[PDB]
Amino acid sequence: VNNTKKWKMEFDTRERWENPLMGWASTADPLSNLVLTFSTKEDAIAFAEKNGWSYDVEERKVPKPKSKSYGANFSWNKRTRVSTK
Amino acid sequence: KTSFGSLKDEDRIFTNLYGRHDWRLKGAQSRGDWYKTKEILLKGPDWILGEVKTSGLRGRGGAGFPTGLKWSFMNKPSDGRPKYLVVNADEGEPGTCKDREIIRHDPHKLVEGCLVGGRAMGARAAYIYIRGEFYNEASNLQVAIREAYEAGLIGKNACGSGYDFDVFVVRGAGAYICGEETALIESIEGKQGKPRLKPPFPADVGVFGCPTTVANVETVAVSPTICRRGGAWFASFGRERNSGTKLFNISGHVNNPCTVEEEMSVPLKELIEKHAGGVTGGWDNLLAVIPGGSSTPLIPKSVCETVLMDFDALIQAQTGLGTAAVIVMDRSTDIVKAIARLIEFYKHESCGQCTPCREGVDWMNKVMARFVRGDARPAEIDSLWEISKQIEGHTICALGDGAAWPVQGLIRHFRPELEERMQRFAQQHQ
Amino acid sequence: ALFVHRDTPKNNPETPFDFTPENYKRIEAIVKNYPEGHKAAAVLPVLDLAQRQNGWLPISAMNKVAEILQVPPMRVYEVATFYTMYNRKPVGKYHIQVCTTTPCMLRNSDSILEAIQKKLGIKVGETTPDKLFTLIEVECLGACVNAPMVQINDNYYEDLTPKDIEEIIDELKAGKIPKPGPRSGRFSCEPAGGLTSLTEPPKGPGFGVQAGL
Ligand SMILES: NC(=O)C1=CN([C@@H]2O[C@H](COP(=O)(O)OP(=O)(O)OC[C@H]3O[C@@H](n4cnc5c(N)ncnc54)[C@H](O)[C@@H]3O)[C@@H](O)[C@H]2O)C=CC1
Ligand SMILES: Cc1cc2nc3c(=O)[nH]c(=O)nc-3n(C[C@H](O)[C@H](O)[C@H](O)COP(=O)(O)O)c2cc1C
Ligand code: SF4
Ligand code: FES
Repeated sequence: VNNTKKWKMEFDTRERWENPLMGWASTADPLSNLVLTFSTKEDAIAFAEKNGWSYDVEERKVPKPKSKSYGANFSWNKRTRVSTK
Repeated sequence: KTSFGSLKDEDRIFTNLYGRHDWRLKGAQSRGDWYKTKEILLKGPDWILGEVKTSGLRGRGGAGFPTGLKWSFMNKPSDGRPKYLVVNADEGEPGTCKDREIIRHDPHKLVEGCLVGGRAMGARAAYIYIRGEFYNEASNLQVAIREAYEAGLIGKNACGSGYDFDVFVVRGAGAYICGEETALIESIEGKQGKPRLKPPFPADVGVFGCPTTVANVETVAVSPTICRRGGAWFASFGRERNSGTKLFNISGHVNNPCTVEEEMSVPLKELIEKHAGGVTGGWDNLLAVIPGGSSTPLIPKSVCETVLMDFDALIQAQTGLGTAAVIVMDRSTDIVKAIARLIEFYKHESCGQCTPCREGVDWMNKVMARFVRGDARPAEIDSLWEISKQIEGHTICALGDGAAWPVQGLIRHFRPELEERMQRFAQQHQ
Repeated sequence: ALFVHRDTPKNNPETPFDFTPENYKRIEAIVKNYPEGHKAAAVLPVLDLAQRQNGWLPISAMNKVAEILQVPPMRVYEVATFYTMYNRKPVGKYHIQVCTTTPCMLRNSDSILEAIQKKLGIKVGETTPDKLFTLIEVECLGACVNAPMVQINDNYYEDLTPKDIEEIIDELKAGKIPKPGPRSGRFSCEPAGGLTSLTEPPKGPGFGVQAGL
């Protein structure tokens, strides 16, 4: 999960086409590789507002805390018994 | 008392160990079994648990956990789940053949132990998980169980005490790891005999998810004798925290390999010389003794001179008591080949569940197979030591410990023989 | 030695297998040993019961045990491949199992392994061509003081010499059934030079029973 620790700013992907000579990916978008790293959401919002970029923010999705129990694999009467281990 | 051994026949628990008397109910009642069982069952679970705690009985499976403290984990009010005693009758340990003799020749003593222990822990029934290779022993035990039901000793109103208690026998299907208690519990439930991770201990979640005590045949079968004869009687034998009698299985390079009952802290030299006829070629011909079956580290002849065969003295001898199965190896033994056959056993008997045993016991067997021929170099010895230390304590059950310990004992006491093996391989193959 | 299955014409899910009705009564007796809701706990005996009716387990006995116990067939395949008694191949009528772990190897079980090999004309793992004998090599059978020993289908044959196991193989080939015990002088597990213990008569009911009981 160490790649899910920071905020990133990217841009909408523009057109990539086929080079007629080699079949390489030709682009005309200068911002196609511009990925920026921010410690918080507000730093990213402030950097985009300072630069006049229209932005949209997706909130951070954390995994919710699960309830784990190794003994639940061997319940007397619940469906959560493992058929094999 | 300072010297131990020379046990009398009146102080034996396992009379009819040898099949010379009747094993059935007419013979077992004539030897003291099923006597005043009702008066034991009516004095309550706490009295029986106090007799087992007072007697200082430790787990005869081989870990030596205190049996009364273990069985008192079940002494708690129920919550709707049934409770179970499960008698570990697998006995897959190389060297060990005592529980076979208990089941085969004193079966009613085991059934009465099931009843007394299940009353002590509030258990509903007893599941005796016998080894499937012990087929005649299992039919033998089933005949004794039928005789106990036909006499009203177990079942509905067991011994006229108002306690309901069944005794079931489940046969195994050829896995040494199904003697480990949680893997045995999985094996009863219709699964691969793969051990569980503890916690939950079986007193919380055991067989079918119920409260369960898994206990050896010997530590169950001596419990009616402990309840009748008293806790102080059984605690008057052996050293302190080493109380009682013990079955010994002296096999290997002795003149008369045998099973014999003996007082707890008996000397190993006295045991081998007295009951087994001594080492073949004399006591000067002794090279090593595996004290308690294959999982215990071997001890050489310098250690075996003064060592006592209880738990703490063999712990001080950097081995274990284990099953008290004495495997005697004389000077004519390729000891590297014997320990490598033992590691071959431990990789055929390993359930493949967790990584360190599944990979490292095979890797130890490959290194030991090269050590037998000497096709190695001495830097691989300490390397193998570290491999054993990567398996010990990092596994789910103690078969990783039981496979790492013989390698450690062999390296620790016979590193020069390993090195001269490898250097003679080097000088005759290059 | 394979732990996958391939459908052969003698081992497929259309191989004929079904229990006899007395085996169904035994299956009901097995299933009633376990609590309700835990019928899967009867996988190990019933499948072994299918090994006793048939001699070996094709993949129609595993599927039949999976059907009559309402368990998935993979959970029976796991039990059949985990445990070393379940013959997933047809073995001979007498399945000789020679223990060669360390307490039996010290008392020269290799001589008996070689003696069975040269008497039956086969080696370890093979079957005699008349389908009567399968010779494999097993781990500790728990008869260590009666080393060297073998097992033939239920029976332990103990304290063996090469002449003893040749005699056992001869009277197996003659249609008889030998006596399952030690082939030396002793009876079960006593010291062979006389009893060093239990020489007194057992004391009987009431001996040493403490007060208050
Ligand atoms: N008797 C035989 O045929 C064989 C015996 N053994 C012996 O088995 C031993 C290893 O077996 P294990 O049971 O895995 O090891 P051991 O450390 O766990 O435990 C022994 C018993 O005490 C109980 N226990 C231990 N600590 C406990 C705690 N804190 N709370 C509740 N219960 C507790 C366990 O449930 C178990 O029943 C070794 O000493 C080995 O020599 C090994 C192979 C064969
Ligand atoms: C790999 C392995 C195999 C074991 N096999 C047996 C066995 O065959 N019989 C037995 O009584 N205990 C066996 N044990 C010990 C059990 O885990 C358990 O401690 C014992 O059966 C009951 O505990 P007790 O000694 O306190 O009565 C084995 C342990 C391990 C780790
Ligand atoms: S260490 Fe070996 S015996 Fe134990 S759970 Fe793992 S594979 Fe099984
Ligand atoms: S070693 Fe062969 S029976 Fe135990």
